[PDB]
Amino acid sequence: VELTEEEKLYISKKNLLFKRFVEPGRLCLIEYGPYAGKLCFIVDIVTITRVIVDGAFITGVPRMVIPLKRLKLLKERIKINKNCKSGFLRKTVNSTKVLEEFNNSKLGKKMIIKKKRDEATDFERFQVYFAKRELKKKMTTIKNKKN
Amino acid sequence: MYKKEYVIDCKGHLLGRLASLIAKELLNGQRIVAVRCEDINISGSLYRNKLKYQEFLRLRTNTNPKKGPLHLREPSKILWRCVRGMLPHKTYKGQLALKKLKVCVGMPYPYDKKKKYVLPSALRAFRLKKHRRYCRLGTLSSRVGWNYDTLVKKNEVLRKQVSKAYYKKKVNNLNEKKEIKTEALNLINPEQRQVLENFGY
Amino acid sequence: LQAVRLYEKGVILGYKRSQRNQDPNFTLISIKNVNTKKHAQFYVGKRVAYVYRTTKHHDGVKIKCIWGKVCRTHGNSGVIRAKFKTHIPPKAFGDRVRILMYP
Amino acid sequence: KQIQKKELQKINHDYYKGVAKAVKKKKKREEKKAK
Amino acid sequence: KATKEMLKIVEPYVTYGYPTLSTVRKLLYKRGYVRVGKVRRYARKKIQDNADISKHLGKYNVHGIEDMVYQLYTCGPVFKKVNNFLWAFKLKPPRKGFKAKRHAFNEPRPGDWGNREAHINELINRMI
Amino acid sequence: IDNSLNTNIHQYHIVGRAIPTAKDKNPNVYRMCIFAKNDTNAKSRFWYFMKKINKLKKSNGELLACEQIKERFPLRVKNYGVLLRYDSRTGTHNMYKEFRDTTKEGAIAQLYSEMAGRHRARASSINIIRISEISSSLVRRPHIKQLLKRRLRFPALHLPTLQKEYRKKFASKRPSTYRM
Amino acid sequence: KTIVSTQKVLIPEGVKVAINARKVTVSGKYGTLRRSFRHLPIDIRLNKLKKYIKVVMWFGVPDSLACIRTVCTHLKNMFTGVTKKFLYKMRLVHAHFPINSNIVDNNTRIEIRNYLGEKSVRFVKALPGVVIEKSPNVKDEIYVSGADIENVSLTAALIHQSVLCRNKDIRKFLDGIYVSEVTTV
RNA sequence: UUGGAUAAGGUGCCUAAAUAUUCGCUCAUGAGAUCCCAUAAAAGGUGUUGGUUCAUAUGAACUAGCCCUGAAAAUGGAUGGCGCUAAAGCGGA
RNA sequence: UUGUUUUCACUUUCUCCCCGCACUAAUGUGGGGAAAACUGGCUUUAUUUCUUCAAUUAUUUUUUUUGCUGAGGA
Repeated sequence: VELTEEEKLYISKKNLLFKRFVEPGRLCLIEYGPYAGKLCFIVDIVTITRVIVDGAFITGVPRMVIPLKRLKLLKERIKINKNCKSGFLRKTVNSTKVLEEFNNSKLGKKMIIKKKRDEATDFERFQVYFAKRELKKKMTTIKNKKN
Repeated sequence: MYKKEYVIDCKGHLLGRLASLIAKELLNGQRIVAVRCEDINISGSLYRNKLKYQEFLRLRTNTNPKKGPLHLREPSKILWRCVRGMLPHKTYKGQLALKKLKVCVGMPYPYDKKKKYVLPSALRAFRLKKHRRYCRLGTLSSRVGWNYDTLVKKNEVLRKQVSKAYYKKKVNNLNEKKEIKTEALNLINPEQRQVLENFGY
Repeated sequence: LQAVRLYEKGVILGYKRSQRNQDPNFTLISIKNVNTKKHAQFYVGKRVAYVYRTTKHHDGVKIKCIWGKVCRTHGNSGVIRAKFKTHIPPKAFGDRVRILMYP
Repeated sequence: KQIQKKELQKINHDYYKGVAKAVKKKKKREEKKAK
Repeated sequence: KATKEMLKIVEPYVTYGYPTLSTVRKLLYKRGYVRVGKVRRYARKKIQDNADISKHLGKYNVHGIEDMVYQLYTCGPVFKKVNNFLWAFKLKPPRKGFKAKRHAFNEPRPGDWGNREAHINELINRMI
Repeated sequence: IDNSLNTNIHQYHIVGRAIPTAKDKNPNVYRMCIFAKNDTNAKSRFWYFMKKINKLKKSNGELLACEQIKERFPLRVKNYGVLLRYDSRTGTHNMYKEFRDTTKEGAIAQLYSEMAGRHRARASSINIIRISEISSSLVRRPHIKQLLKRRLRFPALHLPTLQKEYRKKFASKRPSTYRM
Repeated sequence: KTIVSTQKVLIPEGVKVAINARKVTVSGKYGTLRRSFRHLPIDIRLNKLKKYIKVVMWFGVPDSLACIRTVCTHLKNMFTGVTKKFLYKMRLVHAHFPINSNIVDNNTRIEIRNYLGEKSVRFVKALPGVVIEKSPNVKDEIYVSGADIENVSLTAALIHQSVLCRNKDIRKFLDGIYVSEVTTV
């Protein structure tokens, strides 16, 4: 009593207007506040404006109530129990290696590049300048060649 | 604040918020050129703002309306007067700040191809509930006697066509510059290659 | 090319004032890329140079600089209070000032 | 300190029972007065 | 009873509370000034030494700021000679400001005046 | 911990009795439990209710112990119960209440903002009664059932709020409203 | 007040729909359908092999939670009307002068005369692509039609209000141009 | 006099400091906006929300916040002005 | 004139089944039941740096970068 291929295909072809299901078990990165830069899995929904987010202790960020007004969550998801506590929280996360599949998206790659570019020292800043100098030299010579 | 001058696209911008930001910038000393002032939005119904402007219009010096408040129905002049109302124009410094502002309808000649900036703190899409009523400064000016709205629109569409063509050329130039980067990279020495990759270049 | 910078840009706002009352001992200064009190606190010991030009020569040069330094942050939007050897003339409001990298 | 925290459990659970029974008698009196 | 009744009449113009040992020690060590001169000629002076404390109270065996905090905190047999000996503390405004001097500390709305009890320690060390 | 998000309430329980007199040799000891902004405010409110419900005040009331009794687990998820009584500009009215937060401390505060915003009832005009616990299927409020629904979702009609550091004044182009 | 409010429409079998940017593009039999609804916050779920439209409002508070109801019955009636033409039932009315009609130009620029004997010019228009024309059964009847609800409805709306007279008591002077009932082709 | 920190009061611009955070309410074709203070009533209110009460997810009656009517004056005109509606309004935190 | 005890009704799930049999917002749902309990809590064991050890208060010891001031001359 099931419909198979059409059920599989038209759902993918639906192209819904909103995404990133807010089901408990997601992950998140706060956008405003002292925690803007720390990761937290999503726990449940307490009210329309407040939610609860909680990073894995490997990330090292606690179970906390935050308004939905400050949020830009993650697309991943784990399958914990509703009463899953922080003995299974540290297991469900390394069971799937949930974080790794986000820092290969465009925003995550951009964030990592920006972070390490900020952490760059003066010598590697000069190395970047020198590499761009050589690259520009090569751009110019082969642009003259292309004629 | 630290530029020679800032060109601001006033389309979809709330009048008072835009005027306050511009006035503070002018007082701090940044020259501002406001373009497309006829697309400024004002919260509240068009009839509401029409009533407000008629209340302003019925206001004049009884003895001699020549001395009375000039009404300046062009939308650019409306934005200019709103900005002037938010700075101390009676003082020398305030007068300098006021004169450091240029307002235009549409985009005149030396603003076709300088970057137009936007103040998100004054955008309608971020400052007004979608279910709430707003008006358009060009329409309000046309209702109170500006009668140059259509000509500005027809000039704007020609500008749109010119910009469309030149952006279409620019994207081809940019993607050619990108595809020459690809083999400018792998011909470069590995120690510079690795630095460029790991620093996102 | 030439003329290395090694200093940060600032703009001289008015004095440290209230409504209709001024205290010319401290001048408010806004720094280029600072917008928070926490970031403004990063510049405290730094010297501030107000470099202006005169109409005629004074030591064979047409340029005079007056010195001060940032004493504290003002507000929570990256505005600092600076104390100068002599009070900043109000004609200098909106002018460019140098937040030097030393000490 | 296990014994001390056990005694504090006793002290606070006495308060919890007291609040619960105060609730119980309040509800009983309200239900009696309901009609 | 007497001091509490007389304080109740100035209740809306003051805020008072329980000092605690660290706060009274801080008050005496960094804000403690003493009346040194002869009778009615006192000439306010910061402590800076135990000599004047011993001169006015040593014959009464309370010589020393060590002895004198131990007398102010625990309201011992000598207040007439310690509280009176101390000059009135001249405190700075609070570092983070008041809430509303107009309203009571006990009102649901923010306010300042009244008995803070133990909550006066943070106010004191913020005004110190 | 976020201080901007936080309220300022902890648990108190301070034990005493009305003053024993020669007239009444052994007055019974008594008890009551509420929360407010701080312990002294709670004591003032307790004595106000003592004066209003019985005949005793600070002048004829004393105590014999005091403790702070935190909850069993602070970071739980709870469903507790209180009731409200408030006076308006022309009368007095009452109802019950149960709102969901983490625990007891902040359970009171969400209602004060609600009452101030909807009926302009200042905190001096509101009395809360009888802290207890409530069930989940017994809610008669249009919202609180789907709080404990088996599975629920809504989108992110969020309007962005970013750090003051990145809340820059001049933007290159107009931002959008989809995110994620 | 709650969070998700929506209706599962039942798409008529005689149409085929699609969605883009709150602009629904549909095809029935008489033609194709689109409309500007950008005054309301509206999202859509859609299927075609399994069909049915869902127009959904998120966090709809009750003041605007009736925009949905309007459109949910409206668009559901839209495809039905474009399939089977909606026919109201209007009678031209006259107590003394039987109405004079100079219907020039192919249902466009309709005229009215013989209404209180003014013997002047009067003409109220309608929507293009919508017919309001004489029923050959009875001269006193003009059958309306169309494909859209509003198409068949303003064309019956703009008319009752076009040739009104002055200084006569409607309680006894029963002049009008009546619209009574609704039927379909 | 030099620094610091505050009171009252404010932090959209005028104007130094929040287009701060957080939770509700309100759309006004004469909205509203700080004690004194610079006017407003009786009477009408199925919008919101919590209500409260009773009748077998089903009807009313009340009740109270905001908004509207009631609400008309003379030189042109004043929440101080500009303006403000995802408030820069009202009630809190 | 109170203590005291007893009675049932609750919770995890991507468990599964059946009916509407797809009616799900979902890789399901509205209704009726079987499942273990991968939830959880409980009692232990050696360790807290694998991972938490918080918050408040009392009592103490420091620390980064820095503004202003230098009376006196025993």
